[PDB]
Amino acid sequence: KLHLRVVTLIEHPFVFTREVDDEGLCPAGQLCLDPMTNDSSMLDRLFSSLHSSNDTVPIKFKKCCYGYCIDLLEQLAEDMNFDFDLYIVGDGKYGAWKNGHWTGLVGDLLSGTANMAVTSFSINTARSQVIDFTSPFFSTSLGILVRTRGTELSGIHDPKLHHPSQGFRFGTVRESSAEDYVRQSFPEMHEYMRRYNVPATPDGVQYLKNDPEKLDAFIMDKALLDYEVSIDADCKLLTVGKPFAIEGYGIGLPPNSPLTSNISELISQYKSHGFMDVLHDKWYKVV
Repeated sequence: KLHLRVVTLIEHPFVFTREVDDEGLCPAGQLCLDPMTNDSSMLDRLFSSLHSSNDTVPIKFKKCCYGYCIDLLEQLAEDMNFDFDLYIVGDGKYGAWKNGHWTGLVGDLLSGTANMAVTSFSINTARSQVIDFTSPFFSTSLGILVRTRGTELSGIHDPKLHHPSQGFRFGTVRESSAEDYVRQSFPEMHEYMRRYNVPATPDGVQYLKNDPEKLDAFIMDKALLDYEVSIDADCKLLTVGKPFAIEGYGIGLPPNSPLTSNISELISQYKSHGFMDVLHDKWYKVV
C-alpha cells in the first residue's frame, strides 16, 4: 500500500472546502490541511501529528474537502490501493514560471512537496515539459464571462480586446494556463491585462458579477465559468464568443512517474464506464 501526499486547489465544482464537523471530522468529505506552506518538512510534521496519538495540528488548518475531484480521488485510492494525505497549495496558484521557478501545484510536484496534484488542473504544453499528466478526465475551452446586456465579444479575437477603449477592464487568473495562453499568444493583450488579473477565479467572478462592477469581462476555463452561470439566480451572467485554447484537465505527477500509466488506465476505465458522466451530473447539478 502506497501513501501519497496530494496537493489540491479550491475551485468549484471540482474542489470545495468546509469547516470540520462538531466532532472534528469530515462525514461526507476528506479531511485536509490548509497550512499555507510549500515546505515539505513542515507538511511531514503536520501530517505525522494528524495521524498520531496527541493530534496537536492547529485547528485553523483543518478543513473538509469535497467535490468532483475528491470523488475521483477516493475512487482511485480504492482501486489502486493507496492512502493519501490531502493539503491545499499554499500560494493558491495552479502554477507558472515566475522568477526562475515554478509556482503553485507545478512547483510542489517539482520540489517533491506533493506526490500528486488533483484539481481542475489544465494540461498545457509548458507544463508538459516539466511534470507528467495522466490521461484527461475532463476537457474545457477557455471562456469569457460578461453581464447580460453588458460587454459583447465575438471571442478571443474581438477588436475590443486588442485595441481596448480607455477603461475597458478585462482580466484572467494570475499564474494559470489562461494567463500562460494570453502571454504566449497575445503579448500586448497580456501587458494590458496585468493590472486587471486576479489571484483566484472567485475574485474575477465577483468583480464581474457584483456591484460596483470591477471587470467588464473575465477570461477563464469555460467549465468553471459555466458552473458560475448555472448557479446564478438573477440570470445576470453569460459566457460569450467562440471556443479557444481547449485543454484537458489531468492529474499531475512528477516527470516519468511510474504511477502515471496506472492512473491513466483507471481514468480511461472510469470514462468508458460512465463514471465521469455520473460525477458531472452530480457536481454540475444535472437533474
